[PDB]
Amino acid sequence: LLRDWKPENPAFWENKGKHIARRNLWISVSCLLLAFCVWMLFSAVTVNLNKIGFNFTTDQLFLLTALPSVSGALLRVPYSFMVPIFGGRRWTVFSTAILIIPCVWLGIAVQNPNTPFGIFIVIALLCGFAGANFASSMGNISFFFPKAKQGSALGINGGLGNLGVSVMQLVAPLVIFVPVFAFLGVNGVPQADGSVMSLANAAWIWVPLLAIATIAAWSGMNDIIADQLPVLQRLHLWLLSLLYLATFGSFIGFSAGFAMLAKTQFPDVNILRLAFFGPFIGAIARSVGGAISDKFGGVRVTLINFIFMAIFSALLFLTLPGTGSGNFIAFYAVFMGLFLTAGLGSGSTFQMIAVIFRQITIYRAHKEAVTETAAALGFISAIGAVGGFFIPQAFGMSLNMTGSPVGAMKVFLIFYIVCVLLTWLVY
Repeated sequence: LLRDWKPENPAFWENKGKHIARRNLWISVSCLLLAFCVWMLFSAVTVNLNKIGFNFTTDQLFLLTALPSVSGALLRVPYSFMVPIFGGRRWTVFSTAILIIPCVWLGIAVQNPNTPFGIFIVIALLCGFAGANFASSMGNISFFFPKAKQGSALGINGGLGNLGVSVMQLVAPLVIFVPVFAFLGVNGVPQADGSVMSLANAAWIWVPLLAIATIAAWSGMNDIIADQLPVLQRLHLWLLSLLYLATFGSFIGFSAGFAMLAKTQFPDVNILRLAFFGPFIGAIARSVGGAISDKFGGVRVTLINFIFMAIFSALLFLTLPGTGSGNFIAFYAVFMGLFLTAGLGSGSTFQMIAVIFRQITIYRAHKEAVTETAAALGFISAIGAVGGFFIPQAFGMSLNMTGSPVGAMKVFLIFYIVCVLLTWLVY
């Protein structure tokens, strides 16, 4: 417990503040990165699941990758309010050890080729629990940095927690072709050209790394509905929460979907070998986009951006085999552009919402607008994660009813266009 914590005063900070804050920042970043690794796990397990003994339909796999985001987008609003109670250490220790549950469990189901779809539901859920660790890891570290250094630190904290998608989607398809836990009896299943596939690996790998990050959480970290429900009801928390759906939502959605979509249209290719550039270029462009959202205009960048997500989305139609050039590289490039503008906008829309909530709602109110803005950020991120349920669920429900991704893709055009015209009109 840190009694007497006043970090604003340059003296206290420079002498014995910034070192506490920095340590807490690095522990916080490792736990967030792993939480994202676990959160988006299914995105690279499902592409392999039917290769291992299972017989799951396409709509089922897409439902699996889209399912976690339903549990994460709903638990962020409680997780944020959970930190000023147990402390951002005991609630990092706890909120990080309970991921061992779905990791060790998912390592178990994947071995049994007779296990029911119903079990992978509750594992998709419990896996989705580690997407609420963003809200709590973002609430917790703010106290550690001066009211005028919370820009850089939050940027590093969230901005690296993101990277965990990109990391997991690269560690996981690389480790399965190595019998690391064969001494424990982990099933491996042979495939063309010597490929032996132990697919519990991609799930049991994180049990050690999550342990270490739990102990360091217990060792190195320090414990230091009222106005929120007000801030919510204003009818401009909604047309804004929508734009962060089309940006951040479509970094999550495409993160869960892209591996699998690129499996159905192009079975002859090996996507796990290169599905990760997406989420990586995504995080980088995101935190790059945050920096130019206030250095070249807020609304401007979001606009010119959505124009590019709409043009990319329409461009997607000309690559799918059958309804256009059945070429993979073009499909890929267009998806990279999709991730790029998704992250770029994902930032451009956040600093925008900021300078429209500590601005338009700072005139009615100089330290009380900070509250409303904050609450609006919590909401918008939480209702920003339920876009990672939608996109792969629409690829699912399009491949199910029609066999094609076209039925969902058109909805994506319509969405990006309406979004463009709504950035146009109001803001």
